[PDB]
Amino acid sequence: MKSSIPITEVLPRAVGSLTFDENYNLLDTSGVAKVIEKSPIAEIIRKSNAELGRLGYSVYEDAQYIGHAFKKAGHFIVYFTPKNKNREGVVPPVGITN
Repeated sequence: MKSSIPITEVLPRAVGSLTFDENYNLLDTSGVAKVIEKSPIAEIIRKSNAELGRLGYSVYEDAQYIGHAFKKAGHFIVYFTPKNKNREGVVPPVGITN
């Protein structure tokens, strides 16, 4: 029901974005991600690193916003969406894992 949603959708739908390093160190904080806490996100980023590839796995679900981790160019970025539940007529493929 959550689904790992592609960045092409999550990027524009996001209202906050956290740029982390591969050492799980916070580099940049933008958008609502500034008022959102970073406490448990690093641990979920690594977990999601194994889980996802180019899709956004929800790492931080709050009553206000929901953050999704993405594998970026040599870095990890978490895009926070305002519980975006509108216009979900797009399905993300489970992956070509064969």
